[PDB]
Amino acid sequence: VVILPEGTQRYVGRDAQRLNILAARIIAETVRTTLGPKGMDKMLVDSLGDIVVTNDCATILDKIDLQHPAAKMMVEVAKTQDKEAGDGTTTAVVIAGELLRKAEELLDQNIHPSIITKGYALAAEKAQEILDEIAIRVDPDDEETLLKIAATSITGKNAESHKELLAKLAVEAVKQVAEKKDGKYVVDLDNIKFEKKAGEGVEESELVRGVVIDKEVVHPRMPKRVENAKIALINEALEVKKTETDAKINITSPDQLMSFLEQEEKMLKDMVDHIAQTGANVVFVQKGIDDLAQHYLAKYGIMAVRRVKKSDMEKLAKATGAKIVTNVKDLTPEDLGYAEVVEERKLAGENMIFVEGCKNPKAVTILIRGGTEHVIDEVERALEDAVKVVKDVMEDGAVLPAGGAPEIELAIRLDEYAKQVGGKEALAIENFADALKIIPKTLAENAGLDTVEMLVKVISEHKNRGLGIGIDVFEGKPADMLEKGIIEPLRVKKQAIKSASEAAIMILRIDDVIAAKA
Amino acid sequence: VVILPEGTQRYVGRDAQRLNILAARIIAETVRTTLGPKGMDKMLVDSLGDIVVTNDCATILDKIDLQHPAAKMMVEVAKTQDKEAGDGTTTAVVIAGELLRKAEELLDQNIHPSIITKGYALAAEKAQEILDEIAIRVDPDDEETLLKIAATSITGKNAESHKELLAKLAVEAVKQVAEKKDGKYVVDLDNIKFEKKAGEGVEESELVRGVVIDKEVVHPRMPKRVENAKIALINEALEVKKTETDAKINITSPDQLMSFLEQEEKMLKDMVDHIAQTGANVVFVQKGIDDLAQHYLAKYGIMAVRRVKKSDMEKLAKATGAKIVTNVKDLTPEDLGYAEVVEERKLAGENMIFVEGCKNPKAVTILIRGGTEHVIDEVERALEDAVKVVKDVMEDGAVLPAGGAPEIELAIRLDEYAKQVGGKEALAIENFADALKIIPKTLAENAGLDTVEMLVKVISEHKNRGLGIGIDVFEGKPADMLEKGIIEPLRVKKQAIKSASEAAIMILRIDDVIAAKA
Amino acid sequence: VVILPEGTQRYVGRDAQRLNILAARIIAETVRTTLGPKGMDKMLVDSLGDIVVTNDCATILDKIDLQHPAAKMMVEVAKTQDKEAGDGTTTAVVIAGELLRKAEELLDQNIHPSIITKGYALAAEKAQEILDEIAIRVDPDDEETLLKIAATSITGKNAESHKELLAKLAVEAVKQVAEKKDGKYVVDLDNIKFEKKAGEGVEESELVRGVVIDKEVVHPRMPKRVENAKIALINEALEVKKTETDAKINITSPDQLMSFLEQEEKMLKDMVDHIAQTGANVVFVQKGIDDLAQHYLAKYGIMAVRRVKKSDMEKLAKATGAKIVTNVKDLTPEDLGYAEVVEERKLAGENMIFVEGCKNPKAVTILIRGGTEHVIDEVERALEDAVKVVKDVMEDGAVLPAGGAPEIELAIRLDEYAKQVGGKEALAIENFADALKIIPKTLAENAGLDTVEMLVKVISEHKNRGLGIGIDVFEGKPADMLEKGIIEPLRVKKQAIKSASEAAIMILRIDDVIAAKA
Repeated sequence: VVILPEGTQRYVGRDAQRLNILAARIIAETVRTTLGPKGMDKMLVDSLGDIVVTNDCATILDKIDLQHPAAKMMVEVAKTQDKEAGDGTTTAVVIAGELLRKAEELLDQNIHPSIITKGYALAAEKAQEILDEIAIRVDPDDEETLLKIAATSITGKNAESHKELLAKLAVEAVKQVAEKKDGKYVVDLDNIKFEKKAGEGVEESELVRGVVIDKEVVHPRMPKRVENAKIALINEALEVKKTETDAKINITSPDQLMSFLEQEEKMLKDMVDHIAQTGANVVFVQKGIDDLAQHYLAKYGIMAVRRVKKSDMEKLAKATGAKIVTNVKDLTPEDLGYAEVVEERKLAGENMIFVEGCKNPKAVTILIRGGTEHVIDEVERALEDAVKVVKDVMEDGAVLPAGGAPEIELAIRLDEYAKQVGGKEALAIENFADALKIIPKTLAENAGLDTVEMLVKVISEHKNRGLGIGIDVFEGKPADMLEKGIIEPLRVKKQAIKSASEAAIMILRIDDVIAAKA
Repeated sequence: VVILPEGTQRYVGRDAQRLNILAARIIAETVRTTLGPKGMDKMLVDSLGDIVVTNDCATILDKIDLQHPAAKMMVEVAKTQDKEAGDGTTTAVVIAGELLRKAEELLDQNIHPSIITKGYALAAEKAQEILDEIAIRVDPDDEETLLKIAATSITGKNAESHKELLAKLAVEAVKQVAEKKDGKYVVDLDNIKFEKKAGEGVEESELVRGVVIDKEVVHPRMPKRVENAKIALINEALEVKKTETDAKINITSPDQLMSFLEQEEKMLKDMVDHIAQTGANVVFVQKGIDDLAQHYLAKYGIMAVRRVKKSDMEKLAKATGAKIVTNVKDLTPEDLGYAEVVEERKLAGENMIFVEGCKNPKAVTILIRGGTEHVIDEVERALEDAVKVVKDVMEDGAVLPAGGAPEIELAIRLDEYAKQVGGKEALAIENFADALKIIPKTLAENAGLDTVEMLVKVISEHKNRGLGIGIDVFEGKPADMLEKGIIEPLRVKKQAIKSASEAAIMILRIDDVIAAKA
Repeated sequence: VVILPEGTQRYVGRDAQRLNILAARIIAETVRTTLGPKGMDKMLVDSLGDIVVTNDCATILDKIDLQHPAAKMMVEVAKTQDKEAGDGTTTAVVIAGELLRKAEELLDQNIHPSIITKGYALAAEKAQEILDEIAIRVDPDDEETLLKIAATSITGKNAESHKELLAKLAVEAVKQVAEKKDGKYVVDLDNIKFEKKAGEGVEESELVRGVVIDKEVVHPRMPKRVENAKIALINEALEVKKTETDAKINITSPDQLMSFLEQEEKMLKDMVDHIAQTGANVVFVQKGIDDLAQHYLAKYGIMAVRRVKKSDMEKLAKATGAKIVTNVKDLTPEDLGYAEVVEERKLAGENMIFVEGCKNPKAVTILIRGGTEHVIDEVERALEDAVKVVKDVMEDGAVLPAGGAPEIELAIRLDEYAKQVGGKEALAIENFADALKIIPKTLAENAGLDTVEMLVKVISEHKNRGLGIGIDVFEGKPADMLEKGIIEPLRVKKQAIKSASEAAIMILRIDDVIAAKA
């Protein structure tokens, strides 16, 4: 009896499970090659012929037009991992896929899904306790470890060629805009700006302790360089003001055509005169600046810039120390900010404004350079991750070794937790534990090593030498990730297991899929 | 650079392996609920609209219009298993599929298919050894075991309602046509005819120590019943014979128009006179019988039948002891066969000839009755299987318990063989051993029993009590198959493992699939 | 100005070279995974749905529907190699592709194709000299090496599971039909029949020192088994013969109807009586057998078979020693052949005739069994190669180590030959030599070993220990092929280089491709 519309597709029970799992697995496989130090990249081309070349899992899954629903749900694991910890986007998706693969073996063994699901929840919760226990507490601002966290982040990416320079820029940037409340640091990444410009190479990238703005000096006669700039920030337009209430001038005598025109000029000259009087020799305005206003500004030798982005005004304030004033009339010397140099400079032929040498900038800019626009964008993506993992360690003074060490550690301990629990749930906990091994595994795989062998050795060596024993892909054998400085924020593992677990459990609970005709 | 025509599709490596294994697995999953005493049936409607209702895996995979290359390969397994042993077609395919499923777990672990293939080959070869060892040597013609074999074969099929009767008919039929040369029996199933007529019920099916031909007595005046029949078998037509070489009569006088007519009449009369003179009272002719010959045959009180199939002539020869004569002229009394009764009877209002009560018939007929055409057709299929297993056991003198017992013994033993082999091969041997457990597992599954627990209890009981321990889908617990009388020919398992394994290995060696545009 | 019709495609110079070379390379990369002991198989499905599963390069390229012209030319390399030496079809193709790839490096360098061509011819000619010198001369009939040859040939193919049995059968078949004229052996492969029936496993395959025919005994009363059979071979139908010249019978009296009828009857009986008179108890007729002749044939207790294939009649003659007679009347006791047993046996339910126990059979049969039809076909193909390499060795008492030893030996030596030639031709000779390394490289690659490292170790070890050093794919290191018994005929390498080089040079001389519209 016709219940559903013609064209509606539907799968139930094993069908639903098999397809959902297979689709999540294929997605995971698709991106496992971006994982690690020998990670490779993808070139994505949308319908508009727009190109994206990247190593970033989240970006990849977000940019690809995915059809299958289970596949789409995997995009959420990467996106969340990304927002929360930066790195580990591939790891989360890869573990999710492997978790579902091991789950199916139990499904085919006729083990009820809720039992599998119960076991996975237990394993996931035990994994968080284990990660907290084995987490290496470090000094929130120890430039040493921070620099290590950064450099690790950048490894395996296009910009790894200059990981030392880039790591330095990121760590420095985070340290500078970091704010300490009471021993605990808090970091707002919005205070770190990334400015991009093709030209030169990635080597020439730099950290400006101030702000770099893609704008020009409004008038030709204004100074193109100011030494110890006294900076005024105004968001209101430097134009003839009109009331909010509707108004119109009623002219009744010829002498008024001039009196009103001179009044509007006077209003405009006073705004500029006021600015000058505060001692400001540099002015950034959010809205526009009329030609007349530009004229007096120049005559005063004051450098001005109009139509500045609200987000830039805010960074300018935080770096220079100036206070954004809404109406010019309220501008006072106390409001002015400072900058060792404010100068218009041409990059790749196009003018820009550098506000550098600020006292104790609370906002900073990393100027990215590179031989190509595509190179430029990927370097930016990598810097975003690097600055985020650095941030993570300053907010949570905890790190972990990489190389698959933590997942190997979890694998070992979860296996014993399974024995304590027993029953069919143990079968689920053990499978969850074995699933964690894809990380160590695909790390080797991507390096071109022998998966079966490497695992045997790493797990063995790990059992003999402890928590820091992971896989050194470059060397092709187990090693102490800690001694080698290959570490990552505790938050990376934690969030990855959380997102991977909850996604897997959700998919596992599905036994009926109903899709309407598109 | 184009190498291949458009419309050509291709899959390499993991893709190829994944698609081939999934197709084979799905085909195996499709036929698995037909397995065992709790097995169910399928209804197949082809393109023309013809309907087939059966439980036979071999018949099912043959009637289905399968597309995928890998699925078509599974058809070969069931088909070969069917020609060789009769029973075990579902079993062979299901093991085939599970074998591939367990293999993919090793493929996903990066174990080289060459290794897996070698290990599987080792387990397969070893399995045949174990089977030959644990096989129960029985008396080739033991009535009791033969009936058990036939009854086990029939149970789980549509005709199980009358398994006792049908098993009886099957065993008796094979015993009657068996040829012992030197202690070794040899059966030609072509000497056992299955005749079907809807009407009555299956309970009315019977064994005729002779033949039943779907033919009528050619002439109305001939006898419809003949007691102690002296049967003649002629294949040449009882009509005016014409030379092989072209010939024509040249009439040159009126007197010849009658002389040639009378000569042809004479020749015809002589054929019949000659037959009558041998003492024959019943005559079976392969070709036609001229109306005049019919007339004279009737005057002699001789019952004749024409256009009898060659296969029917040969069975009549083997049943009655008569000798097929090519030319009437060569017929002598020594060529005549015997029959306690030859008679024309109407089954479902349609006339048929019964040749029964023959001395020591070397060819026999099982007449199948049923309340429907579809029922009779499926009963026929069940009887073909019963006669085949009863046959396997008379040529081989070995049986095995069923209920999953053999596969459980094999799993246990092969698991130990894996250990002495060691290395990666051992991994494959272990997975091959475990694969064999789908039989015991699907038997419980089809019966609605908790697969996980049944399997643990069965393996436990087997290790304690031995070879005969299998699953009893009725008692819903492990039991001694031997004591319950649940046995099957040893050739069933031997062949099943051979076709399943050689098919699995072949599919496992495929890493490239190239299909043209249809 | 239009010269060529629309739809005509054209490529000149580098475009033409690039295209042809890329197509040839891709074809080569397509079959390289089938190379060696770890070689894998392909599944081919044509436009009609027919399925072929092989590892055989010649079969693969022959079944695929290739479009590009250069790719088709590669097919010829494989077919010729297959006809000349059986094994080495992948090697020839893979080397041709590699030769072309290395040559394009010189083309990009602007080295005139004429130079590359000259150099390649020089290297190819020297290669044959080197091969003739390093070839290990052996006893054309030395059983041990012969078995090593056959076994080496079978490894890496689907049937490798039973290489020992199949190697023995192959060697045996070839020895038994080989003909030594004057110390020099000559083998006609037409004397070895490959008969196949699905059922059992490949272990049940065997060698019949006689012939196996897929025919039945014509009459039901004839013997089904003849012990010390005296075999008659007639290729003329046992029927009423007719003149070649047109002829008709003109009947003028009624008594001629029976006289001519009787005359034809006597003609058939005379034929059969004549055959009986020779003492023959088994007769094989190429054409038909009239029913009356069958009747009399059966009365003489003579087993008869009709419609025997011409090629089968010829094998029976060579196996039994019988002489094929055209006209029955010419048959004499001296024409009769012998067989220890001629018997009708059923295989997979189908009747077949076995002619075994023949004196010194000059023709023989290898019966192939197996779990599926696809398995059997692949076994046959593996057997065709095995019997072909065994033949090469008996006809050329020379062999070579495999595992990539000859090609490594050639690379080293040809590299030196380049030095004594010098100049641009020398660049070509060095590239030719370098090209030969894809065999060792692809052997390692198919095993999943590290290609670059294995080449360094193998070449090194080879330089120190000698000719026999090749790659041990299973142990994963260099090894002495000769000691391992891994050898192949000298003809395989020779023909492979000849075809690979003559083909590469031809493609290399093409600077213009003009293809019409199909």
